[PDB]
Amino acid sequence: KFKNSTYSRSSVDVLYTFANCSGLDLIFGLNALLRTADLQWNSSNAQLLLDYCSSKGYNISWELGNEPNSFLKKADIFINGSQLGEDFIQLHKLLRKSTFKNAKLYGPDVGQPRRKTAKMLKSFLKAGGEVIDSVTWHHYYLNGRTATREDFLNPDVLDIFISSVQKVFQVVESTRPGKKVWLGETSSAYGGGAPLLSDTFAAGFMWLDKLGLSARMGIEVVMRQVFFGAGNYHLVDENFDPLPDYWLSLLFKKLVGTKVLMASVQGSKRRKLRVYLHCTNTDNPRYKEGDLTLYAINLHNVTKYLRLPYPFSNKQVDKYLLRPLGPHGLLSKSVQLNGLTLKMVDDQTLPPLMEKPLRPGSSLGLPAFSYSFFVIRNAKVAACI
Amino acid sequence: QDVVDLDFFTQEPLHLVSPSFLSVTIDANLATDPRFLILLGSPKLRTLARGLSPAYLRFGGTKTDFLIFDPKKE
Ligand SMILES: *[C@@H]1[C@H](O)[C@@H](O)[C@H](O[C@H]2O[C@H](CO)[C@@H](O)[C@H](O)[C@H]2NC(C)=O)[C@@H](C(=O)O)[C@H]1O
Ligand SMILES: *[C@@H]1O[C@H](CO[C@@H]2O[C@@H](C)[C@@H](O)[C@@H](O)[C@@H]2O)[C@@H](O)[C@H](O)[C@H]1NC(C)=O
Ligand SMILES: *[C@@H]1O[C@H](CO)[C@@H](O)[C@H](O)[C@H]1NC(C)=O
Ligand SMILES: *[C@@H]1O[C@H](CO)[C@@H](O)[C@H](O)[C@H]1NC(C)=O
Ligand SMILES: *[C@@H]1O[C@H](CO)[C@@H](O)[C@H](O)[C@H]1NC(C)=O
Ligand SMILES: [Cl-]
Repeated sequence: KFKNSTYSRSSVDVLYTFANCSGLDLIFGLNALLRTADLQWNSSNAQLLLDYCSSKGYNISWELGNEPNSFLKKADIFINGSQLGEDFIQLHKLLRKSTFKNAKLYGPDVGQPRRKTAKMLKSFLKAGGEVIDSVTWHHYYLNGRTATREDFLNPDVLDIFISSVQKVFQVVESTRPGKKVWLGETSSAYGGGAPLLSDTFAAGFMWLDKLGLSARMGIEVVMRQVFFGAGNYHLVDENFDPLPDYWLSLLFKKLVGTKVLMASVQGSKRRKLRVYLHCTNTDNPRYKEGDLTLYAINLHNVTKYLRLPYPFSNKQVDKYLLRPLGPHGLLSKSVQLNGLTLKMVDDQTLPPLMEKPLRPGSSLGLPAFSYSFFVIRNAKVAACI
Repeated sequence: QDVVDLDFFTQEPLHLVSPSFLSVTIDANLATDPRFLILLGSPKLRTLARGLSPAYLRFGGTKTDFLIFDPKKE
């Protein structure tokens, strides 16, 4: 099915310019199926690219291969984790001899940890773990061909991610204890996403829950498939218009800080009301050192009312509640923040993301099938410096 | 009455995520689109991308392992 294609210096420049002009840090995946006689990685093509990027003074990080667990299916070539580890050592040596000798190297971009994938990751980290800066793996909840609306709202589907994360950390703790663990490619559903679902307000339950659990469980970076492209899990559609998950992503970035804390709901039933707690993002000009950001998902079919614990019960709280714009409900491609539709001001201008201050001492209302952020002002949490 | 009490742990950070915690991909596949230059040159798309800075941008996908650099191609 998959055939070789070439790309140009032009294509590299297009990609680099887009990252550089957008304030993003580019990670470039190198082709791992370029193989010598005895199935060693043939680095000669990568050398041409490193030389070109070096000549243009491009600051780029590297990967080698995508989902090497499925090379036998995709290309009728089997590469074991030991050999891939050796291939990464060969790439690390090329980077060290290049103009950016301190460039970062991530891998191996394995799929989620089924038996055979866990084995490949373990043998890869034993062999090649010393030269990677982070361990990358991938996760999807569903097959986009068969995913249902009910699946997108099902806490039993959301919870499966917890076991994937625990299984990856079991492999990494056994081989390279303390190595950073990244999600290198992740979405609701694979095969380009679930039609009429992966591009809707309903996609946000999975995305916000994945971010919450990733942060809580020790994942340092989550790479969303995809910013833009062929697949309705895109954040930005074919018209360059943002979908609900773009707005959720932007709100997350504005409100949620780097220091991860913990929230939980008193009582046995913890499935359908999902809660996460971080320090507030210090870059947010409205808030101050010590403030908290709570985010919550309500998969119940009724409004829930959250009560904050002492000593936060009487604090000024800012609500940032996301609900779909009708008439298509959770299958809407439009979202409102505190009852205002989120839309570009123009092609150059994002809108303000306007808070709704709540009455101090009021319980936090979370409607059925919704998600919200809540900033606790003057929380004065010492851990948040 | 649909009221729920939260417990918070606030003693110390349990983890520290990257400032780039929420990152994004562009699929390797997109470089096989004849309009790759027009698409990534879009001012509107770049405005939305800047909105998510700081972030990593992973250029990668199934096609990562089917793409060959040709320094002579135009
Ligand atoms: C992870 C892969 O790296 C990624 O490339 C996949 O998405 C692309 O490829 C699949 C088939 O392998 C297509 O259905 C998608 O439309 C592609 N997406 C884009 C954005 O071009 C991805 C996936 O299955 O969706 C993961 O396998
Ligand atoms: C609503 O959901 C019910 C199961 O959820 C429980 O009951 C509701 C009223 C809330 O109290 C929720 O917090 C509980 O966990 C179903 O039994 C019922 O069929 C659902 N109604 C519809 C219309 O789907
Ligand atoms: C891709 O290229 C390599 C070497 O350049 C070649 O050996 C291989 O057969 C090609 N694969 C496909 C699927 O066309
Ligand atoms: C690696 O690939 C290049 C170009 O495809 C080829 O000419 C070179 O001789 C290869 N090296 C080995 C050791 O197979
Ligand atoms: C891994 O692959 C190579 C062939 O590329 C082989 O020589 C080696 O024995 C394999 N390792 C294991 C553990 O089988
Ligand atoms: Cl293996």
